[PDB]
Amino acid sequence: MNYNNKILVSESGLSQKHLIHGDEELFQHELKTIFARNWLFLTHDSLIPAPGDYVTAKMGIDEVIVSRQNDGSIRAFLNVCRHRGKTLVSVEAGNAKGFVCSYHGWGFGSNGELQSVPFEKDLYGESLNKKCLGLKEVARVESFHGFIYGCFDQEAPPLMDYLGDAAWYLEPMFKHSGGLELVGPPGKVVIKANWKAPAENFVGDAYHVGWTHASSLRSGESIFSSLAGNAALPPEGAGLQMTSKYGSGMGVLWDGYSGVHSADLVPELMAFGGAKQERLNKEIGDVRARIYRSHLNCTVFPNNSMLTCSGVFKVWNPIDANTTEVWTYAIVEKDMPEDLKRRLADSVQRTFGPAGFWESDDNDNMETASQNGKKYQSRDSDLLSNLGFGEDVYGDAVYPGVVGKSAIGETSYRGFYRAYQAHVSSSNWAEFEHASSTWHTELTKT
Amino acid sequence: MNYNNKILVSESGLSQKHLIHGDEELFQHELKTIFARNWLFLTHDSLIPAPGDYVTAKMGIDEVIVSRQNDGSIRAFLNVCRHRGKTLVSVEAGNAKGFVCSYHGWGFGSNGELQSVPFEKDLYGESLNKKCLGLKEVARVESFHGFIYGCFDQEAPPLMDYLGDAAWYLEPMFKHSGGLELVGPPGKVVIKANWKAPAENFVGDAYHVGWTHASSLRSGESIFSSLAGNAALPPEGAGLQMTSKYGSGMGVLWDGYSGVHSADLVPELMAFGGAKQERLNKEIGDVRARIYRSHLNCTVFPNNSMLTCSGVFKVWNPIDANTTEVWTYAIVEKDMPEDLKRRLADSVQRTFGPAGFWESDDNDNMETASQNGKKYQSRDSDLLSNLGFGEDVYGDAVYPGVVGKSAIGETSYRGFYRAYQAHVSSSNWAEFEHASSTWHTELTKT
Amino acid sequence: MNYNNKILVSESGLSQKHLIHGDEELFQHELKTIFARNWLFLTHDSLIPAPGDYVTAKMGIDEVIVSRQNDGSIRAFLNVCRHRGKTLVSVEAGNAKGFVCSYHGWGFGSNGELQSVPFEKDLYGESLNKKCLGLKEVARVESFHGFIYGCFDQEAPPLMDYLGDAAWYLEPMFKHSGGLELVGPPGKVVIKANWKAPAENFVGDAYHVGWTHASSLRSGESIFSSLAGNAALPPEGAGLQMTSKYGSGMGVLWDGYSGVHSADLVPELMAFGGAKQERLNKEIGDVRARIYRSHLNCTVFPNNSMLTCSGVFKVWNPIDANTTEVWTYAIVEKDMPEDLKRRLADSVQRTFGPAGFWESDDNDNMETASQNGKKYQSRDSDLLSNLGFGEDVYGDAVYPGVVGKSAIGETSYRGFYRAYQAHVSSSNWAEFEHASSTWHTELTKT
Amino acid sequence: INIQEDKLVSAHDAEEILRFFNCHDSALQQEATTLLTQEAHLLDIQAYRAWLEHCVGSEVQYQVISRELRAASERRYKLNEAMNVYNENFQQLKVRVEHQLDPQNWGNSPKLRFTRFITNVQAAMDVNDKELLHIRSNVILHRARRGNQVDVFYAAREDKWKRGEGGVRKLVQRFVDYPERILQTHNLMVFL
Amino acid sequence: INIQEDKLVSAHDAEEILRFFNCHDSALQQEATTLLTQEAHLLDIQAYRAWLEHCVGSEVQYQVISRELRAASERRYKLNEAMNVYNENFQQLKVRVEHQLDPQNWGNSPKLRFTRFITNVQAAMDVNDKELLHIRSNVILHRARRGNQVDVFYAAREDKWKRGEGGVRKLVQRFVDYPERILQTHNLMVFL
Amino acid sequence: INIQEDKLVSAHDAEEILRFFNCHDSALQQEATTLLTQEAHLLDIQAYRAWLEHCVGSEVQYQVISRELRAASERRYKLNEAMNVYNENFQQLKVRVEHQLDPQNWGNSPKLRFTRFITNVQAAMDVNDKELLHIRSNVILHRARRGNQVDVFYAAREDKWKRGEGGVRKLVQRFVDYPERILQTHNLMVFL
Ligand SMILES: Cc1cccc([N+](=O)[O-])c1
Ligand SMILES: Cc1cccc([N+](=O)[O-])c1
Ligand SMILES: Cc1cccc([N+](=O)[O-])c1
Ligand code: FES
Ligand code: FES
Ligand code: FES
Ligand SMILES: [Fe+3]
Ligand SMILES: [Fe+3]
Ligand SMILES: [Fe+3]
Repeated sequence: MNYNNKILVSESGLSQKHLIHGDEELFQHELKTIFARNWLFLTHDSLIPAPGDYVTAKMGIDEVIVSRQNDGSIRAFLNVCRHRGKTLVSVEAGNAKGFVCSYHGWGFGSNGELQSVPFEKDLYGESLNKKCLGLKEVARVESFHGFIYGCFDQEAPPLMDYLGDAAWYLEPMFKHSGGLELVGPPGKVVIKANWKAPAENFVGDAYHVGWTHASSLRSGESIFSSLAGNAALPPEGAGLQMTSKYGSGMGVLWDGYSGVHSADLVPELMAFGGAKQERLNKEIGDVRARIYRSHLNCTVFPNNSMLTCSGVFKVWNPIDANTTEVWTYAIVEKDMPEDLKRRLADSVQRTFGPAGFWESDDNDNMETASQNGKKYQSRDSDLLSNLGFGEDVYGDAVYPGVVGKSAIGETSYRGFYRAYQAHVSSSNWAEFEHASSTWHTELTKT
Repeated sequence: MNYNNKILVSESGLSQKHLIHGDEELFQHELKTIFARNWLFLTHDSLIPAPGDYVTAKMGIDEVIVSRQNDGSIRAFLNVCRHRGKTLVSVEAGNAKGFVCSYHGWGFGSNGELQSVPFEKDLYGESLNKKCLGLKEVARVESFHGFIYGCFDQEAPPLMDYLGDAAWYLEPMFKHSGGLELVGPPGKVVIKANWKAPAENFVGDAYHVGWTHASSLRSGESIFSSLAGNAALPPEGAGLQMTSKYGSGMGVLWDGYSGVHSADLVPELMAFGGAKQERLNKEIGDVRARIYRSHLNCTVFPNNSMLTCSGVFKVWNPIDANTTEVWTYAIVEKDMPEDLKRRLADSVQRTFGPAGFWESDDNDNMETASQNGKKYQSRDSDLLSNLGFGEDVYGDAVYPGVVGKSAIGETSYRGFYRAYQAHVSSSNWAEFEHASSTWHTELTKT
Repeated sequence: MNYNNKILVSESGLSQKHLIHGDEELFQHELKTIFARNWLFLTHDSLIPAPGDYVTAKMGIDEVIVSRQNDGSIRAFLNVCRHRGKTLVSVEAGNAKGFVCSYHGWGFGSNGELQSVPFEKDLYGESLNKKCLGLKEVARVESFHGFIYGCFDQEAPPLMDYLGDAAWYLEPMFKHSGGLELVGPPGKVVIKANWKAPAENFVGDAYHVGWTHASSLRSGESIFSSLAGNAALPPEGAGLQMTSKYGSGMGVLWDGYSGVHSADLVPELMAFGGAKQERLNKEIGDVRARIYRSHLNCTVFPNNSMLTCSGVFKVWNPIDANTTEVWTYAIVEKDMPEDLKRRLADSVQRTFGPAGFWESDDNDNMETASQNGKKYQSRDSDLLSNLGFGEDVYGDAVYPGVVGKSAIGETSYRGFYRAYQAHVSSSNWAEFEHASSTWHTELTKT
Repeated sequence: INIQEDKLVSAHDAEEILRFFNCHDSALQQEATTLLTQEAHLLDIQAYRAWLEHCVGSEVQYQVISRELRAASERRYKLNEAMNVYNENFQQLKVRVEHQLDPQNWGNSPKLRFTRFITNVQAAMDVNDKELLHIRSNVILHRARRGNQVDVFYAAREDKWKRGEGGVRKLVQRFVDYPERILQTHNLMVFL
Repeated sequence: INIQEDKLVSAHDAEEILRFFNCHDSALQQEATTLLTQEAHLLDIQAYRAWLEHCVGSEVQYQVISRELRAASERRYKLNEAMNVYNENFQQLKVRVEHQLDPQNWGNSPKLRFTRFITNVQAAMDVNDKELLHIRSNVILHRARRGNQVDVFYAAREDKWKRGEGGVRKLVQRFVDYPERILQTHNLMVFL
Repeated sequence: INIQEDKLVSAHDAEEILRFFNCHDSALQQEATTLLTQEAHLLDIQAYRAWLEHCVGSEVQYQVISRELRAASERRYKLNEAMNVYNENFQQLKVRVEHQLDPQNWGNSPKLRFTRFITNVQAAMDVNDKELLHIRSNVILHRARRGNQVDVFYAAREDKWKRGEGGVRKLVQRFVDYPERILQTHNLMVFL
């Protein structure tokens, strides 16, 4: 397939070829043009707070070691020995000053440097140039309010610019709340879906909630529960949708601070968020204080998703075109009482974790939609994302980005897939930028 | 591989490259040139008799919904939602007026039309053109005496013409018997064989029976049992072989109406078939009445096989070059007593079902022959199908098609593979026809 | 990938692209340029001593039948029927005058000839040319002191010339000891590693022993045990390394006749080897008699490895780029007492068999190094084999081949991979020879 | 169990539960365990003739079904719900046993390896036939052959056992509703 | 067990061993086996309401953890070691049961098939609470759905059971430390 | 069992059947179940030293074979039929245990997870040695490590147990004929 010419996503993001969820050659191409190029979630400060703390993480199909340095910075390196290529670290988290390879005993620092080689003097003499044998380093590592992302491409935009218009929506919760903590360890489960299936669902999909999650809404004791079985459409002005130049997007469901949490947690949460909102009105204004305590379903392009307020944090780690390894953490506000943080973390896993009853509702949808993309008669078929097209705006005086001023639509799908197609058809960031110079005009046509 | 030029099947069908049973690129090519082009078995009237009755079926690797319409016709549609591509129907059979997608709740009629969209007015307004969003329909659906086949290619010959000379042999049992019923549900088992291995075996292979099925012949209490361990060759004139332009073929074993059925059923069956034959002599003549009560091992090209009289009906559903999903139904004559139909159905499964002791005899043969087609030193090796070559006729005054007037030979292999090669090297039906204008001359050389 | 031009192994064998352990297209290319071209281990005289004795063996991904003929020679044939391609033999060893196919009953002799066809007269008449339907024969089968190798390429050098300078090192144990026996049946285990990972480890890797096998050295009660945890470097002159034109190589650890065997066997073995060495001094000289009772870790290119004295004999049978089927036999000296042979065989399996505690130490090293070769950021990375480079010699007055006069280095890696690259980039043996006309000069640079 | 409340429970399954919830007889559970362990041992060593002689009653029905996947809400489609993978009388089991023992059963060389794991044994005498013993048990059945073929079967068995010749309890009915609709084991040519 | 000598053994596991090594009561092992077999039967037939009513105590904690992979020598990194796949009280189990029984649970049509294999049952009364029964058992749980989806779960269960209403012994705690870190079963939406 | 009639049955297997078909002692079956359950518990928690001390006799032979695939009709080829995956005396088991516990066993970090399922227990005293207990049992052994590595082993175990120091019954022989010829579990580095 010629990725320069092939129209995988139609103009304005209105449709995508179903093969994008099944084609293994395209998957291999995504490794280069999506995963090696864009910002990928690694960890949180709260998981590696002290010097020497480390975790392992995936970046695409590659595995990296992410380590807190003595100077307080974080550096990340391929989890692969520079000698004969053995995996260096076999655990998920720990604290160490370095990492020793179990094959021939080479020792690397927490800073990636090759520090020791057994019997170096007797064996290599002065011939081994250790200075050139440091672990392969992730070029770019940056933080968004404690959330640490990596990028293999030195040419990428800074993380903040990459978030584009999405950052404005995230800041009330990520910044103005006093800050968030990630509660580990994550749940980890493999699903037989393409990574884009859950990515698209979280970025942009409020339409599915009432029907897909009918049983979870009815059973589960929650604030959005009037939606069960499409019994009731959210009222006018119940929310909005947005998207951005570099593909990140989200839905906003006004005021839904208790999110998916069962009636057990609803009063406590609604009190806590309301009280903080009252303080924030003075600092950031009523609209942004309201956004703080509003439910955001967001995808940070390509494959990191979250539900703020519900506290769900997801990484859709790609394995192949029909296999994804799902990592699920809980996010909590640092100034919540510790007992509430504990119960919130359990509730996140209860709903969206490995035995998450809500997450379970989504399984067949994502799996079959993905697997159908391999089927002969469906490869060249068009997945539709036209809901709300011709009603989006850009440059609004209150809400930035390409915005659909309705709770339910496909605005964020369109922006996600516009960015996806611009990357797939480009060889580098310069080409992506050239392909994106009229991004918002494309999205607001008709 | 260049399928226009590559000789995969030699002149007159005398040999095939072993790679045809192993090569995944060829498998993908077959999806286009075999499965998307030819007639494939879907179901029987007896399984969806009433309006709203449906079943799911495979056509190649695609899954379809096959539905009895209110007007009494049958239509078939891809089992894939027109919105984001989720599998629509998760069951194998049922009765419904429509199908609702579990992702976002889109509702399609039994006629494939997009009938409803949740909150269409509020969400899409008048912008959704539902008339263009019907399920992707199988272009061609036709019946052969209640047996329903589908074809994705509008240019295909009618089913009856596609059966070619094979139809004459099938009609005494399929038509003149009063008609057949398919007894469901089928057994379903995955085997590690190429779909062509069982297809070729059923089309054409009486040679294997005595040796492959020695234990089943000896143990099993049946009418062909003198063959056990090649203890005895069928007498002169015990049968014949035939093949046809579009690849369908069969063996005829004269008089073997009890087929593989164990001595328990032999007297009852031999009485029943003999009695019907006596009535049919007057209606269709002695030869065709005899054919009615003769055992036919047949493949309807590409991947539907049957043993008439034994009552075995097979679909070899392709998964990949070394994986096939085997569906096994029982066929019975409508006017048999119900208790006999019941016992016949059980006997079909007893012999050729998921725990079919006869079918079990074939497993290693098909699996290893298929898997060997992947092995480096065997890919370019020649599978032989020359038995009886130079003794076949065409245009016989009594028996139509290319016919070998002997019970055991490879006539039907040659015709199957001649058709296969003509399809693989052609881009459309017109090219197949051009490649087949001297089909019978090719098969009767020497 | 263009294998004529792609530099997979750098000049002098100093590094290899990590993708060589992961790339499936390269694996398929190796089937042609490594496995169909080079000598592969089949069996030992001791396993098929009598006329009619046979075993099955893999040669690459192909399976062969290896049979002792009436005239005392050995012939090997593809385990694939010449009719429709079924696997002929389903057992690992036996005694027979021929092999009958379970599909249609064709009977082949132990000499590969098609001897009988059921009902040939009635069915084929005189038309079947059985003389042309013999099993596909392995072109070349030769013995090295009872160890039987096969080669599909008629143009290969004789086995003895193919062993090159390695033969001189093997002869004291394989020949001058009175001869070896292979004790079957082998252990068989699948590992998720490329075949080259264990091949390279055995050819050339003493560096890993102290660290990788620290626990086995400490626990296991053995002669090399001072190495545990890199507690002590072997003394000056404790051994050497060698390699050869056609890729075979080994390490020599002077005097280590008890090898990995636990203290239980050490005194007995050290007595037995010392006593034979005293006799051999007179016959082959002190250096070669010493080599007899020295531990050799050797790979016979491509995929047969051994530890002499320890008595470990390995075949790394390729399945795909990250899957290998490991066969493990024991080698014993024919003139050892039978009770000692029995205990030695058990000890080989105890240490290096399916539950071999030493072999277990190597699992993660080989598996992850192999699997990392698929990972996007590692494919184009360089595996290093530079230890000892610029200190190797050729044409030494005492020790032949390219020789590193130190116990620990990467001399043998360099020669293995120089041969590998010469084969991968060549279409035939003539091209390999042209690519290897300066092999030792390349290896001894700097 | 009220199946109007426990919406996922079939009438058949509710009836079978009731059977074991009443009289619990610990001694009967122990006898049943012995019976099934000995049966499994005979099958695992491929003593199929011994299995028929010692374990299987002359009036046996040995049945394994595969049920078509239907909608949980389905209430109109009425056609045959299941097919019989096995539905054997004693003579039909004997045919299968002869087929296993036949020296031209090529698939049985080299010899197969079977290992059976029998768990969750429950036993209760029939209410109306004091000589009929109901036994329920679950089986994992591991079949290995030909170097690298491995098939594992999982099933619940509803049995009736009755004392026969010599007072030996023998199988008079086995019913298995096989839980996997599409078999991924090459075949179901094993005695569950 | 001395865990300074048996270097791979956790303090928790050593404590649990000690419990069963002392008073062995054969009758208690038999009762526990019955209890667990009946529980598994109710779950296998998807009688989830009956399971809550007959098997689960009002004060239950039903917990399945997934523990982060850490170095065996690790002694500095101190953060949360595990997450809760399940950590349910009775009301939370009831929510999950209602979710299973809801007629718009689309994933439950066609009906799932469950088979459970319960083995290695051990039982011991608590030392200090004479009415608290400790039961340990291992489970293999086979879930099949949708023609060709098959998921098999393997776990050890540390339970406490206590007599409740009507004198019926009911589950008051279940603890499972799930042995596979990354699930390869699509989810863990099964009651172990 | 007549092995001339039951053509698939080995003399060895027929001999082992006879052992358990005679004196059935229910109490002995119960003791054997306890013994094996406790053994499996110790192994599952990786208390390998405790296993040697409490479960394994000084005179033990611990043997697991892999048998070459031969023709069922084979009668001429006579060479070694099997190899020993394990054939350990007590000192050799102790070496393996030390290897497991060694802090430089890199493959044991992060810690492995084992779960064992022991079923089909049969027990019979030896005819001639009144102090020798024959126990047969089947095991499923689940090993999980490193996030997504899962290996499951299936085997029948022929054991002899005898009272040793302190009157504790200890393993004096275990024999397993491993049913899979080519292992698909990376290795057989588990104590069956
Ligand atoms: C529970 C919930 C609520 C809003 C949005 C999503 N989503 O996009 O997955 C999920
Ligand atoms: C039992 C039987 C009888 C005739 C033909 C076949 N066949 O081709 O599979 C099978
Ligand atoms: C135990 C041992 C000793 C020397 C060399 C190797 N090797 O290369 O695997 C192994
Ligand atoms: S592979 Fe890491 S030290 Fe050699
Ligand atoms: S995928 Fe079917 S309604 Fe959206
Ligand atoms: S395939 Fe061997 S005789 Fe036909
Ligand atoms: Fe959802
Ligand atoms: Fe057949
Ligand atoms: Fe090693």
